[PDB]
Amino acid sequence: AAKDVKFGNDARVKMLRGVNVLADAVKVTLGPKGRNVVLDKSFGAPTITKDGVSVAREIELEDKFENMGAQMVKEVASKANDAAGDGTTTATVLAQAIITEGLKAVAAGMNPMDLKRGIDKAVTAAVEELKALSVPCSDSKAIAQVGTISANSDETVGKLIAEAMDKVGKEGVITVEDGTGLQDELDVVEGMQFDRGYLSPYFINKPETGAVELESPFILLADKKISNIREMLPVLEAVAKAGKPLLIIAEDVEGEALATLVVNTMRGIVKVAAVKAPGFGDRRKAMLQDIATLTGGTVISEEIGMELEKATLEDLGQAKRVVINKDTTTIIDGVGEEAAIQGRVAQIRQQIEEATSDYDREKLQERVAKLAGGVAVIKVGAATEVEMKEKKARVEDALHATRAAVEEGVVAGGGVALIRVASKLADLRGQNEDQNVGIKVALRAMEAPLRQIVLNCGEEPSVVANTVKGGDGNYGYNAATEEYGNMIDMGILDPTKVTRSALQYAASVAGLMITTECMVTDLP
Amino acid sequence: AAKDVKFGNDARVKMLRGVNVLADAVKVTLGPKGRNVVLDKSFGAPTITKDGVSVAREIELEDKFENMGAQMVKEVASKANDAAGDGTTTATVLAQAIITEGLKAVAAGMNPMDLKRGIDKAVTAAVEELKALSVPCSDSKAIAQVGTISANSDETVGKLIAEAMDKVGKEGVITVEDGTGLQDELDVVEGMQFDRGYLSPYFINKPETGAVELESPFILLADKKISNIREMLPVLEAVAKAGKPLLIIAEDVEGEALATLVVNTMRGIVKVAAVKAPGFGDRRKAMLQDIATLTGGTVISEEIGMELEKATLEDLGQAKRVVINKDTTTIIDGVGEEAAIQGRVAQIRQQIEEATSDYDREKLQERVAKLAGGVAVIKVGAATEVEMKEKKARVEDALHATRAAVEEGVVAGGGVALIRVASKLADLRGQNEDQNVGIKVALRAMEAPLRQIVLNCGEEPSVVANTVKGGDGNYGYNAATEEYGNMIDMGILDPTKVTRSALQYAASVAGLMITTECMVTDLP
Amino acid sequence: AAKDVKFGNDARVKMLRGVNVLADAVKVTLGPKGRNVVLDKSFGAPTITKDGVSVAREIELEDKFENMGAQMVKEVASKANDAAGDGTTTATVLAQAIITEGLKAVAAGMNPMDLKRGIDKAVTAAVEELKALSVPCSDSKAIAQVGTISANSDETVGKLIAEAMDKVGKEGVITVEDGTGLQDELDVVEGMQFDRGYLSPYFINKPETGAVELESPFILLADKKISNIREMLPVLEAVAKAGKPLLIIAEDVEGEALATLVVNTMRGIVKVAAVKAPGFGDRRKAMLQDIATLTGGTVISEEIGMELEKATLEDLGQAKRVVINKDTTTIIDGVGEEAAIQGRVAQIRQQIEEATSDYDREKLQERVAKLAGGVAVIKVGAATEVEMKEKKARVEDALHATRAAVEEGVVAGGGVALIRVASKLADLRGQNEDQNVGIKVALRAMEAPLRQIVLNCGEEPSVVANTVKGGDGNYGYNAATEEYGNMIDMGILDPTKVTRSALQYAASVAGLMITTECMVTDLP
Amino acid sequence: KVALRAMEAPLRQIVLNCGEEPSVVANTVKGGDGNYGYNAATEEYGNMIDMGILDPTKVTRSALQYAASVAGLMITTECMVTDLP
Ligand SMILES: Nc1ncnc2c1ncn2[C@@H]1O[C@H](COP(=O)(O)OP(=O)(O)O)[C@@H](O)[C@H]1O
Ligand SMILES: Nc1ncnc2c1ncn2[C@@H]1O[C@H](COP(=O)(O)OP(=O)(O)O)[C@@H](O)[C@H]1O
Ligand SMILES: Nc1ncnc2c1ncn2[C@@H]1O[C@H](COP(=O)(O)OP(=O)(O)O)[C@@H](O)[C@H]1O
Ligand SMILES: [Mg+2]
Ligand SMILES: [Mg+2]
Ligand SMILES: [Mg+2]
Repeated sequence: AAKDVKFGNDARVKMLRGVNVLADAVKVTLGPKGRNVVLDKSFGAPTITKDGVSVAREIELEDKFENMGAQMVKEVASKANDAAGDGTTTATVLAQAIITEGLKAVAAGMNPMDLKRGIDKAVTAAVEELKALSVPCSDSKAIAQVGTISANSDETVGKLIAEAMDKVGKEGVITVEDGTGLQDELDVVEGMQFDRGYLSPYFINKPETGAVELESPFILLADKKISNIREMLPVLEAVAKAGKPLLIIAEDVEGEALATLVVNTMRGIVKVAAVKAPGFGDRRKAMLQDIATLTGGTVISEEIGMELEKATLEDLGQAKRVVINKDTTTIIDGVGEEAAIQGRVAQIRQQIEEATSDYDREKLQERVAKLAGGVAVIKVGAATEVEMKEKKARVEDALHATRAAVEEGVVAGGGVALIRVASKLADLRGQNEDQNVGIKVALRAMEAPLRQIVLNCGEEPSVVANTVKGGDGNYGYNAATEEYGNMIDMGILDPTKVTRSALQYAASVAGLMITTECMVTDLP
Repeated sequence: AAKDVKFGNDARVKMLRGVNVLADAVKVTLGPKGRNVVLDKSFGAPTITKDGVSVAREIELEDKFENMGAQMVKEVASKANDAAGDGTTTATVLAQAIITEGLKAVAAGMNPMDLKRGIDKAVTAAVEELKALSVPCSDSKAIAQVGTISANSDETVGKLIAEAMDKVGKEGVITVEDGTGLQDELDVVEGMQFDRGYLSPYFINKPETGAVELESPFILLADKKISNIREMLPVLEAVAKAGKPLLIIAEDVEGEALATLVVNTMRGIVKVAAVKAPGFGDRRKAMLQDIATLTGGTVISEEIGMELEKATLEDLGQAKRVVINKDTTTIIDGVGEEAAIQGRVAQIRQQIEEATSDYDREKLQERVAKLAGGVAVIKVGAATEVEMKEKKARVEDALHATRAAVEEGVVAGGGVALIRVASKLADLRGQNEDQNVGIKVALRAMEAPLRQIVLNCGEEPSVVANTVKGGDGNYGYNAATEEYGNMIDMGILDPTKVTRSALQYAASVAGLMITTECMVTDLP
Repeated sequence: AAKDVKFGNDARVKMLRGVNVLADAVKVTLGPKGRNVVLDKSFGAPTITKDGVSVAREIELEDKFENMGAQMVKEVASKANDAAGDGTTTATVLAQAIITEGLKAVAAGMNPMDLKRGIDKAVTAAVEELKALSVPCSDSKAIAQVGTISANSDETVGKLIAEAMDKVGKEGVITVEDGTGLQDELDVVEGMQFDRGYLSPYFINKPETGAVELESPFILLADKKISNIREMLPVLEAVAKAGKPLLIIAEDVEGEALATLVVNTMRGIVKVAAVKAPGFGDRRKAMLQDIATLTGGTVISEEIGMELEKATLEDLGQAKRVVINKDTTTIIDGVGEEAAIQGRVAQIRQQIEEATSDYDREKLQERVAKLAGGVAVIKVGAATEVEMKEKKARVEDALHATRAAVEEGVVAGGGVALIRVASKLADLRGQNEDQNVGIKVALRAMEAPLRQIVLNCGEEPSVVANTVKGGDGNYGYNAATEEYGNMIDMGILDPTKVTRSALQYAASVAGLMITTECMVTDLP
Repeated sequence: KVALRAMEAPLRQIVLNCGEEPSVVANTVKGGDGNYGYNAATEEYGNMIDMGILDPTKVTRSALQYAASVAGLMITTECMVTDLP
């Protein structure tokens, strides 16, 4: 409908004020001494979090022009989270510093577009510098330090995470779930496992809980539902000749087959249990080949040249044992060759290098870990429920941070890396003076993440920065201990990827944001 | 949508005031002299209760920030109820004292994150102390004392509950129902009983009331409904041959089976009555195996290897006698070996140790009680329906408290245990001064439950506390008798579990709550 | 219903003000130093653009009469975009200049109709001048310069665009898609390709990802779907006999045909893969003739005179090899005579000059490019989503501008061409004085685009223009370098078509707009 | 702590008025000893008395004693009385 128009300074002032509100709320959660922010929920109990991105999503302003400024700055915090899942609070601070200084430059009559180019060039130079500074983080102690630092300096979190990454491996999958107790627990899963129950509660091999343990079983994979069509007897009787247990994978099994099966198992003629496939057509069908190849078995292609009783005992896969409960089925170890195992993994490389990334890579990776790596689950400890989400969320941030630290390395924390790189870039200049100022402005903004940490500690942000700048390399001030030294020695580490991403995302929105002459919005 | 934001002290002050309103309403219901709170309902007659958790649920505030404070403290009261079902009012009081002192520390300029750690560390130390103070609750008199104390010092309640736990047993099930009369009454049921009536009103053995008593009957368990499938006559005949009564359990019996059956029972050929299974198929089928094993019978596996005709007379379970009426069927004692009964119970151990807890365990235990234990029902007397609500509610609290006291033991009441443990922890300090203050803050908050009891009695909370602190061991002040002495001697007992849970839940919410810098809420 | 009516002077003032608001918002985005405009969305995050047409669309006014003026000027910006996709901001400026001066003439008591046609005569004369000044632009450097100038002086954009036009050719199709990285990337597609995957994932010729490469394959085109009328064996057998791979194009291929086909391909009997036709009935059927003629094959006309079985091996088309994946099918090169390729293209000439224009020629040309030319895709780099649309939008404007520059040539930029033509037309007069004033008004308005650019920069618009007028030929002022010289040397180019279109569209609406005596609108 | 911390403010105020960093100047001044300090007029560090910037000991004392006297006096005040508009 009809819209309100603001030009130049009036538009920018409202924009900045909106930006300041969002940024101020986000800043208080930054650092070891960072403070919690509570998001009010109508639906249920209020949520308290130290996560800047979570706070950013919630904030919208009554003033349409101020709101627009806040909405645009909101995205940098949101984008940083997508990139690495950490440093979102830090990224917002850089946007605050850049925008305020950029607008100040704009007031002078300097061309904003030139200022943007200066900032962008400064950013590009800064990114290259970060890569040179990044030190590899391949040791468990360093990994623990990043986890601990991400989790608002919780030593126990870093400790548990380090244990898990070493254990699962480089390509393994680690997740976190709410714990029943007040104590944090770690679970490690060995071999292939999936969320399938047994269709025959009656057949329990030994332990109670519906637990089935088959010793050196034959594994069958099929593409069809089994009901009245019994004809598969020569395959099933072949198993009887062997005197070994049979594991069945198919779309479904109904009582007719199960009825004969339960009696056959009861008298010891055959020890056989049947379970349903993984779940969805493109899902379960895709995961069947790997199960079969891993166990050395053959998938029955209903679709291709195969039939229900057309398939010898040769076709069935072999495993030393399987554990089945009402909710899950696990194979101890299917017997298959590494070349086939690795080969299945090798064909997975296209699957791994997929445009979708989110959703596709994590489930896919799960197969990868199940096929050769492993799966780890972490339980979170806390007395009620509000404590549990906060504790849990930070652990995930640490989980994401460690994954990032391993792949791209780490840099000194406390904002020292950005301030240290700024000194390095003091000689960078552009096409004209407006660009030179823009460059210089970006360098100025680099300092802010460091000083927010100090500010939140109730100490002079400027005084600490002057001494830190005075220092060399990794020298910096530890907010927790309230003293100077070497940041790396202390254990305060920033994954290079989050540091890099924060600066780039903050700068990307900020350059365009400062160049806005006119803003348009609807009246109340 | 659009957000209203408060920072620092303004946020915390609003939060505190909201918490104070919630806690003030809760406090008046704490102690022997505690007073009732009336909750209004547009639906019908208002509910009056001394139960703090119920009062907490109903409190919501007009001020959006104040409401946020109250909503967060609401959870500690509610969480405590989930754990033990008692001490919810006491837990709220601890939250009140911890929060007020914690915020005061925050005002001082101390880092709240550190304050939280001090509190959390202090809580862990306090919990360990409670276990050492805790003494076993085994005798009936002590159980009665906890029941009596829980039910706002009602002696009759403690007396009746003690009789029931001893009588039913350690794993027995106790419930409470309203009473027809003005007097409290206890009902105890032994053997296997269920809420199933008879399909044939016509077959009444001796007492009229739909009452069927069969002497040395054979019990039939089935997985199908019998409409036109009257065939099974050789089974029925085998029973006619036996000359013994027949009890029938199956999904349903139609008039066709009943019609022939009625004539057969009336002229003396056979005495047979049929009743429909427990209710829902997974649930009825699950309870059928125990019924058969308990009576030494065999469940007919229509599903597995059994048919309607196929089943010998010996398959049927045996019992001394059964009692049947329109609403319920009861078996005096099925004849089964002690080992088999115990064995079903043994497989139930997985069932007992279930992640579900709520609902699954209650029903599970009921099966277990029927299998080997006993079931008790308590009726509550009162002239009016609302009086009945208050009286009954307190009885349940005592029931939960006794269950808690038996499993985890008891500690001295009147808040003496928390104040007594506080003296012990005077030696606890940590990483920094802010933590030390946080620890100290928690110790001070410990005192509050004791003083609220005294405050509600119209006496100086501080003066009684000074003498209590002055005392040793279990020495304390009895609010009801208005004098000092040994609390254990008095008969005032606090189950260790409720006391521990209250402190833990109160502190966990309080630690995060005191660390809040910014609050977000919707506009008026 | 019930209309508010304004006459003469009051109506025109309201109209002018509405126009001025719209124009002023548009004006700030004109030039190298032009500034961005942010459009607020209730849906997602706000949009930031320098594109005048996008801004014009979003502007609606609270005052009903002013809004009417704004809506009326909105079309000139919208029409310019439709004609060339560039020059929309400039067109609005001309409308601003013409209308303001025209209204002033109206105020004098001059006949508006005479003023309007005087303007129209001047416009027609100005257009003729533009063709004379227009110079060819067939060289890559000049094309790059227009791309760079359109993209708000971004050199990298102009460089990449020039490369694509040269390589795909005159009739090639170029589109732009968001890039995953922070860098710009160019993709070129050669040969015949369509967006359809394979219905047989099982048959992969060599590389994974479903990549199928058939060497010297036969191509089958059909108007059929195949279920159980597999009966095409004589055709399939003929191919088996030849030992060559088969590619199948038809409405659908399913289960039974694929099942047998899969076994045949795996064991080496035949190497055959099938893919679904292009998409919709007439659309896919229309594209079948070209596929078959290109490959030298014959489409199976179910409808005309051919049967499923009926078709010899010669009917099938031949290609060197094809590339197939899960979402795309590509033919390296079908062997077909150029006379046939051009002949297919020749029948396309009617298709090319189709009244539909929008949509029809774009897709039609895509077929054309696939038939003989090439297809190019450009990817745009940016850290965040808001940067991404702005960067990409400008690239599209440049893409459209280059297309316009090639077909109609270019003129010197900075508004120099309009100012230069205006000096030439100083001798143009009409039937009466009122027309003569209108002519003069048009010439006067021509100057404005030049001065608006300078005004955006921050320099005196009149001073620069006075010196520019003093100059000759292509002499002008470069806003970005802040100096005078030859605009062509500089690399500042305006496609003749956008320049011409802006002037004609602005003038057409402006003439009618200044002739308004009375306005009709609804009440508040 | 309130009294000691309050002492710092006049220095900071001097520097703040000048448009210089109060925290940075205060930090460096704290490091020094005796009459060493920052001269706001000349923007440099040295012996303030030698430089020519000084206050009588009596005025500094009197200002500090009165400020504390009134502050404490307000802190202990529980009631205020005035006429309505
Ligand atoms: N104890 C500490 N001492 C000094 N710096 C710290 C300490 N803990 C964390 N930091 C730093 O401050 C930054 C922000 O903390 P954090 O709240 O985790 O923000 P993110 O949420 O990481 O923006 C870190 O990336 C790190 O460099
Ligand atoms: N007669 C009494 N004398 C002293 N203390 C008592 C007496 N009765 C109860 N108390 C104490 O006060 C607490 C609060 O009573 P209650 O109403 O049951 O609150 P909860 O609802 O248990 O907070 C008890 O747990 C107990 O320690
Ligand atoms: N650096 C420059 N120096 C002088 N003129 C320029 C420069 N850059 C662009 N222009 C001119 O100003 C016009 C407006 O730019 P543009 O934003 O693309 O508007 P349109 O969107 O073209 O109205 C161009 O068509 C061109 O002639
Ligand atoms: Mg973090
Ligand atoms: Mg109680
Ligand atoms: Mg343009």
